[PDB]
Amino acid sequence: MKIKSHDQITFPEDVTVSVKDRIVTVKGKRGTLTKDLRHLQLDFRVNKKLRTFTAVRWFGNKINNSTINTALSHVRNMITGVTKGFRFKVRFAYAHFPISVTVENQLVEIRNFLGEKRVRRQVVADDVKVYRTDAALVKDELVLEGNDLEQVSREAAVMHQLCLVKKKDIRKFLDGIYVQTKTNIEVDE
Amino acid sequence: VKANYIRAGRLVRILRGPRQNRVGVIVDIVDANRVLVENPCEQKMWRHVQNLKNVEPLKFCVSISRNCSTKALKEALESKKVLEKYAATKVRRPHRAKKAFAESTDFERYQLRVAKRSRAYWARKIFDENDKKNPVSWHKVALKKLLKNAKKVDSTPAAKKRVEKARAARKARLAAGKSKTKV
Amino acid sequence: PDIIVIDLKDHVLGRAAAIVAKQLLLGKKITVVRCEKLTIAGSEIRNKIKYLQFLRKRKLSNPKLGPFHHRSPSDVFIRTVRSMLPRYTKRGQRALRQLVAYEGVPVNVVRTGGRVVIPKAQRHNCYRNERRFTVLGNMCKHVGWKYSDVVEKLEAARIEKSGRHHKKMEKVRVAWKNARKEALKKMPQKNVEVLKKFGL
Amino acid sequence: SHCKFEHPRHGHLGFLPRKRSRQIRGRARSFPKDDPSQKPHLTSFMVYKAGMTHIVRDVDRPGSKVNKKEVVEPVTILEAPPMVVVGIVGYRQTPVGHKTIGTVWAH
RNA sequence: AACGACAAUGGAAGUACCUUCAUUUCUUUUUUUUACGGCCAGACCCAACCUCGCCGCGCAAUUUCGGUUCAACAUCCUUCA
RNA sequence: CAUAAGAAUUGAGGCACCAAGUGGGCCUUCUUCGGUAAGCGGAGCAGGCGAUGCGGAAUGAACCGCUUAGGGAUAUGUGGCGUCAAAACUUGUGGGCUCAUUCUCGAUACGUGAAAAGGGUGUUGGUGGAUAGGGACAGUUGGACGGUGGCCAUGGAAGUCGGCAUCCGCUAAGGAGUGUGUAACAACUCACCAACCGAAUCCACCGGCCCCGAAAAUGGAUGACGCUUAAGCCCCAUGUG
RNA sequence: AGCGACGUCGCUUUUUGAUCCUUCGAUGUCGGCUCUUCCUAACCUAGCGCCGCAGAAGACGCUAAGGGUUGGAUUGUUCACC
RNA sequence: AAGAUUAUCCGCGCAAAGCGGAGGCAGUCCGUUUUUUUCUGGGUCUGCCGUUCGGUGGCAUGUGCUUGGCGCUGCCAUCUC
RNA sequence: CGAAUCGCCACUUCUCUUAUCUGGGUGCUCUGCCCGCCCUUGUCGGCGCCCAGUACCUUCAUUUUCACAAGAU
Repeated sequence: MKIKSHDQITFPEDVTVSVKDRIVTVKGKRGTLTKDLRHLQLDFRVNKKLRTFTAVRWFGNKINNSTINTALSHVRNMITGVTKGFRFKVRFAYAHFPISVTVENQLVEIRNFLGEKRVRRQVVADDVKVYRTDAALVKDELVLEGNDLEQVSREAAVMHQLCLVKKKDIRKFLDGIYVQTKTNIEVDE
Repeated sequence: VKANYIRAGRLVRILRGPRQNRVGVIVDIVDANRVLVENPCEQKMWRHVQNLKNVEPLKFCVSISRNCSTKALKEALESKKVLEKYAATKVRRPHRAKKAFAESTDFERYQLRVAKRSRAYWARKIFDENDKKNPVSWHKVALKKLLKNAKKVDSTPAAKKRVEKARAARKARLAAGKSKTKV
Repeated sequence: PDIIVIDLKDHVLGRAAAIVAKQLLLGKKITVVRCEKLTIAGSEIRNKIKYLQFLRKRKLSNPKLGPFHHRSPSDVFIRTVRSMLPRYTKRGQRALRQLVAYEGVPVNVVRTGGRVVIPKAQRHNCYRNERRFTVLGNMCKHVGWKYSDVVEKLEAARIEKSGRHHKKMEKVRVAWKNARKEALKKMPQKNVEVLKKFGL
Repeated sequence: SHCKFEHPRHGHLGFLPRKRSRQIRGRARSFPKDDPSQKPHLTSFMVYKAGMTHIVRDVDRPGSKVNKKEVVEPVTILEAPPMVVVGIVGYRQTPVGHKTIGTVWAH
């Protein structure tokens, strides 16, 4: 056996984080967002109590070394939601057949596809919030936003997968409801 | 909270070699699982190289050069007095005692046991507060039961007439007590 | 030792089995609980395939008589232990007849003691503390295994009362702490009292 | 070797073994499962088969062929009066299934 | 007053039960168990199988850059060399 | 019988009488023939088996060990010491690799599906080149312009369906042009470099362990369990220090 | 795409051969009817990937054996075959 | 099973803490107090006094039902225990 | 008498031919939540905090603690 070791966490600034357990509890502007990690524990060492946290390893295996990054980033992104949130833009896109999506709020209702077939419905999970916006030339547009990209995204990606089609060629297929901007709610501090 | 870092000039515990529990300090880490260790003990620990599996770091870390001499070591680590400091560590008790325990004798033993016996019935239960606290089930209960026997005495079973009869009975126990011992 | 009850929270399955196997063999009625936290290696996939395949067989004419699959977490283990035991030994059988395991934990019985686990059977201790692994209940869930939900409930209760108890002890134990002290260094001196270094 | 054409076998593996079976009083292999929202509700009744005839009632559905028709249909009649409630039972689920916990009486 | 997861009788082994045989027997006799030269084996405790020779060690020395420190310098030596 | 220099043996040798029982073999290291082959056929040597059991190989005529009076006591053999099952659940005193949604990682010699080709950025360790701090490598950033179609086929390509082409300047550099294609121009792009950049990185090889490759009829068998900081595979050790 | 020559290794055994182990003091020859169940190298069905799939239609592949999988005619058949 | 609880009770209450509720009387056999705290008990026999029941009867009523019968409750009273 | 299931425990001792019970939870990331902290703020090093671990009950009332009657029949 060859030493990686295990441990905990890297850091930036204005947002509190757990620093303890498998679980990072990140707290900032937009609240607090927290995740529990499995085998993802790794050479921590606090560099400042409040001001510097890293986890950038001593020895171990190849596979180990990757994770370290993947770990920071994601929790960084825990910070991101907590700070500047996520805002996904989607637009329904269709040409031969018009397509309509509303938002119940608690759930998203999707109409029309190909004359409509089934009604695609997605319940609005927590903090992915959904807006059909339309003025300002907001346009066939859904907006998913909240302070967890992964969720905002997951729900989103899910949506792209909710607008799938089969049988009788991608070379005539396009139409569906596609991701148009995955972002933050804004720039924020 | 993962923390007793090996740091050359760290004091490590010999954990299962025969050479267990002598002491010495890191004079090298020879890599992965091995150490180079040194002491002033006249016979064990010289400069040994020992397996890391077998060692426990003792949370006395000194400064000293990584890879080093006895002579320097002997004195600075003497100066560090960490042996003593380690000596004062509590962990230590039972096992230096263990060696002792092996070699006691009975009487000693009995006393040793007896010490706690002495305390036992004598300084916890005993008294009156903490035995007005938990107390022991019988106490606790006797007290509690006494509230539930405010029930007879005080209360809604019992004792305004029948305990008067109990008074009759009480003497009756004594009437037999007196009689029975009188034969 | 009598009336034995072992706590299987986080214990390496095979090893624990085997270990017990010898124990049973050497003869003693022993008991397991926290059986649901008995452990299986790696992945549920892996655990399933194996079980599935096990479950999958038949005794073709009368499939009702090859192997049965009491899918309790207990039953898994124990049967393993039977497997690790020599079944058809008339002796082992009696041995079996001795052996006790309940899934989960019927409560009242752990309270002044019960601190008991078994050597090698400590799963992290056995498993590399960085290798992946999967949990028994999870398996039994995977093959259904009915009571899991219930079991949960039951567990929560158990903890509570235990906590209740525990708090209570907590109180006494200070008194118990309070056990002298006082005149207690007047242990002897002739013929070498170091009760001071010994237990005091 | 395999036999010359397909079809499927006769009959379904479960009712088997085909017995002159016991306990001929009304085995009920499950029951519905609770909704508190629904008012407590009794969930069955025992009765006696009486016999059959055919009935007339009107058809309709959204777009059936025979919508808008009067229809005549076979029906059963089952003799019925009341059962009288005589006890209350609690089985409790134990991680080993239902075990009766208590029974409550007629007087 | 014999027994049974289910091969069946089978070996071997010991116990239980036995109907059991034959033998020997105590107020100076038998019986199970301790114990015992020299023996007659096996195991423990310490000594040593030598020795020419490096090895090294020490010193100095060159090359030789490393831990300290925020780093450089000290500290050309942490040290390998 | 010395050499001065070069056997060992020799639990007898010599020597003989006469009668049986046998003539289908079969198995093997080794050599080897026939034929694709074949647990096939067919010879050569030695050994077996046969015609023996014991001890080992979960299972086996011939594989391992070993042969046998009857015992006893001891120690070994092969073979083991996770559990089933005797023995370190080998640690004090020990090393790597290897993780395997496979009907499923694998795992006793003999052994006999040793899948084959043939692959795989699985991992694991070379070798050859490198570039590499006067800056390498990624990631960026800016520019990729000008003397000039230097050009020819060519319906239409001025760099650019196509084909022979190609030097200067400016420079950090920028192709007489990397693509994309307005029929062609254009435009779009970067190859070319500076600037950033700040450390390894870059290529080819390498061969290792590991995986894909990888389909038939009854439920299914590394013996069984299981084991994976192994109870795998491989390694050493039972050892001071 | 889809192929796949030339090669050139695989792989299987519902072929066919080879081999004669066993079987001759006995293991009831064809076919077929029936009937079950099983296998998967999935024909149809569930769902994915490709397409030299626009649609259309097919094709290719995966994942899949849970489910399904014919009447005659002629022909002992088998096979064959309408 | 609930505390390492067998003592005049129960109920309630996690649980605290606490709470409530908890018949009598005389006569009778036997005899302790002790899982470290009864505390007169134990123990039956009777007697004697009273919620409940149990039965008796009646009166209403509710309820429910057949070949107007079957079936059951209220209350009352009685009866008894 | 100089070993000899022995006389106990114990048909109300039994998961078994001879300690009670020391009890509950959790992670490796902690020897007390331990903790907390400081500090060239690191791999830390230092300091601090708390009682808490410092596993752990063996029954005369002792045997903190004098001590005493009684084996042999």
